[PDB]
Amino acid sequence: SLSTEATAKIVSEFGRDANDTGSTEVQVALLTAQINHLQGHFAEHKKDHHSRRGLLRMVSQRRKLLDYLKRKDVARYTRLIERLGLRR
Amino acid sequence: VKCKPTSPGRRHVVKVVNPELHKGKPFAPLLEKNSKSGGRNNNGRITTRHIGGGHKQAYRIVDFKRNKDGIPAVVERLEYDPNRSANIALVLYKDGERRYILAPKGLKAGDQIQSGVDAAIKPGNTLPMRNIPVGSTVHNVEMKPGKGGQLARSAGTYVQIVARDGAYVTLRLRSGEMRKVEADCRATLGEVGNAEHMLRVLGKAGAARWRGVRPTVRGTAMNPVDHPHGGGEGRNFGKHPVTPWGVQTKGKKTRSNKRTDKFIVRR
Amino acid sequence: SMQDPIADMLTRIRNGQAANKAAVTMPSSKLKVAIANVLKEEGFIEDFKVEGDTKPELELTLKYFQGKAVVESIQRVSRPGLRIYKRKDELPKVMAGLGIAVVSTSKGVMTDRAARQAGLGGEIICYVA
RNA sequence: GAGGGCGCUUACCACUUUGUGAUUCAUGACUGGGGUGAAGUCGUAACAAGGUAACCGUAGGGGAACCUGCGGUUGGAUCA
RNA sequence: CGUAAAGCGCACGCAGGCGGUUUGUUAAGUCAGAUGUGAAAUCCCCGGGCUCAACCUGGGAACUGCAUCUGAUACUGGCAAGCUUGAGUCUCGUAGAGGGGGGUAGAAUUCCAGGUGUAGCGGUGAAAUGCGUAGAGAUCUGGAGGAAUACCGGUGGCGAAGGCGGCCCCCUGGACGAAGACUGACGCUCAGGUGCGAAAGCGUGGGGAGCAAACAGGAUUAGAUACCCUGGUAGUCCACGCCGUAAACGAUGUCGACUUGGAGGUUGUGCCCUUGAGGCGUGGCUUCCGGAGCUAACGCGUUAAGUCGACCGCCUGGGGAG
RNA sequence: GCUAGUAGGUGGGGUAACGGCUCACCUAGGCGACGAUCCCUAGCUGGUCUGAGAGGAUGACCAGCCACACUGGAACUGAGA
RNA sequence: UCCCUCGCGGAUGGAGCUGAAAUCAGUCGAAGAUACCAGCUGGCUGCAACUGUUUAUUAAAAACACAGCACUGUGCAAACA
Repeated sequence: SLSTEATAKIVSEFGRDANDTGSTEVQVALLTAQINHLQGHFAEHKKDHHSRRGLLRMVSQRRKLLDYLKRKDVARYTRLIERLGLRR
Repeated sequence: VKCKPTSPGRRHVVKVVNPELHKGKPFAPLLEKNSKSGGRNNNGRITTRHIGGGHKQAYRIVDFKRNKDGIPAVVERLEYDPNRSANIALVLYKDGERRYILAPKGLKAGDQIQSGVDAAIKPGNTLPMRNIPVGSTVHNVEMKPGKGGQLARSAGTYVQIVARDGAYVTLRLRSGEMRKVEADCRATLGEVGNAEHMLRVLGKAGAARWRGVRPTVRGTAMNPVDHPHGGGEGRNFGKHPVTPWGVQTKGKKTRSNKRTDKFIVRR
Repeated sequence: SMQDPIADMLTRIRNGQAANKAAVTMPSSKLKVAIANVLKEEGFIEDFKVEGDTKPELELTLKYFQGKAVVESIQRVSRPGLRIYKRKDELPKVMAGLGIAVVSTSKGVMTDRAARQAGLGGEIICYVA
């Protein structure tokens, strides 16, 4: 999954306050990590599909969140997509 | 294929097929320890064992046995050596020395590499069979304790021991079935050479065959003289062995020294 | 429901009746209570109330004359993806007139007769017989 | 003299011509399967536990139904 | 659309369709009024003239529509600010044959070698082929190799489906509970699209014990291109790529809300002289019986085939023909 | 999948009039699964027949519209072809 | 002309020099890729995949070779010569 020293870490970097593990800015960013980190994992094994299903989940789930931001505060979207080097 | 990296495959443009090239060994041009190489197949007079020709050669290169011992080598760089498809690596010791070796699998970028009795059991250097576990994967052993012959054909070429055999003799060459060999001998222990290195097809004679050996094909060709079979209206009937060799298996190698190897089946 | 909150109201009412239940409960809504108000005057339901100034929950009381129940027919019509809007001269007449038909007008929620007596039309809601 | 008409010529274009495809309909030595019929030969595949439970997929084989292997199904009889 | 024809083999998801709750606002949908126009003639109602009728004819009705204007604001839609029960995040636990990689163990088979020992073994309904005096079978010792993991194993568990069973490690997915804390409708479905798919089969290269299409013997039989017996190749195993089908079945699409009960299984949690095996609740998943209802009947029956709502796939007589 | 006068823009030209209608030059666009292009068929409508209706099938006779006049093409005269 | 360690420096300036194609317009002959030079094209079928090789001096082929495939032998003082 992800390490606490990391999950509880990042939350305090995107949260517009403290311990706001809910904030999209947070949750969303929290997803990119476990995603990028897994890309190195999927680079190996490959055939491991049952794990990619979850990978794709968090991916689309992440997008479902990005669309939201755009539909709640245009700024915050473009203001976060950079800090995460998203869009590619 | 089935590993990394796959082997390119030229596309239909001018009757073209499989090639051969590595990931890379950055440089295109050798060191200096090498000879001049002979030339043809002929034996101070007559041809002898027909077939053999074509140009392009040179480059001798060397090292085997590995007399040197407990002195830490470092892989300088993998390198391509002619005629034999088993790469070569370079390697420098902690005293500016520089042998060559038969590039094992996992190598490249520096790495450990140590020889002599009692040394890291990875794919570093030779090691007396004695000081070796089961060696499901040893290397270019030696029928004698000092030499380095055996399977220098590294390219995928392996050898399996038998955990702990006594009497001081073991090993299991590929199709060589079983065969005992002095245990006071040493093996590189790595045992590799990349197999795919020998998984492409030359292509279309000429620029792939000719660049090595002549038309190793004669078939009947008829003419009852040039070969123990010929003439006929347009077919063969009978026996077709050159110099009553009897290509019907037969087998050879009888009596004399050696021949004290074992098992050897017949399918 | 999560998609058809109004259609659920009817179902919860009819499902309760069959089970000879006493009172039906479910999340409230402006339109819901509005509808529940009509059936009240129409004698289809005893009474009705709600609870929660932030978490409202409708409370209806089923009804029955004799061995059988009263509301022995309650179905929807103008549902999503297939809404229905009639005029002052198209409004339906449930059970030849006996049964009522809830219809939202520019004046508010009414019945087949109600809106007609007014001379206006609206989006049909459901048929109650 | 202007200007105009005929005139020659230039452009647009009908007819008409030549290659080359596309499509459609008719037809053909022979050939494949389908359908009827009158039921002939040859066996008995399935329906009973149909007499080796059957069927689906896939593969191979055989006069013919069909036989055999691998997986799934109950749309299997008897207390398996 | 369970069995009659009909749920795509399963997922994810773009477009599309649909959208929890509140207030304001808008007035597009919608509703009301009105103004145009909707040719006349047909049709219809009332009424006229040919002696009646057909027919002819006055006026109206209608022309269900399109537009424009003035309003109405419940519902749908748009905009603004919200709200939390939907959905999601965080924490901490729980169970699991979920997946990918690598190890490793024990039982058995076969084979190779050697010891003991001797005329049978093997097989069938019998038999025969086959193996045996070149010494089998049996027995015992050592070795090689491959495939699958008894017992636990269950009416069990996990997975979207297909499927997934020894023990160990590494990488990894989902499900569920509980105090909670957080986001704030961010959701449901989904043609096309992308991906996953039993077995058999295909390509390259490995491997190959057992089993076994083909094939070969023996037997059965009227025949026996079979069932049975003795052998046995592909294949079954591995890697990597392809093929996409199955009675890919619950023959029952996904999501949500309602609607009597009984007995049981498995897993979480709260609580109870927790003194106990234990007892009382409260969630997840799952068996069997069954009420209302539904059904052509069989039967389904809170895990519905009952009562409803949103979206998608599909059917329209049999053969010919997937 | 379709489309070079093709989609648009400047200009001059042209018509009773807007306009790629036209020509030169500039841009590289315009159409399409809300079905383009392509093939088969077809005059459209008020209406007619059937039908409880919705709907289905149609478009004789009468009337509004369109097109054609032996076939293919062209312009002349004129308010008008 | 501008600048600098510094110089066969750098930058800006664009004189002179050279110079194709296209597009309109006109013109000559019977003819303008005018001479030399410089693919004939297509349709059906056998054989061999294909480049290549061969009877110097009557056979260039469908024959030899070829890459690929398979069988078999060879444990290195290898088999084989």
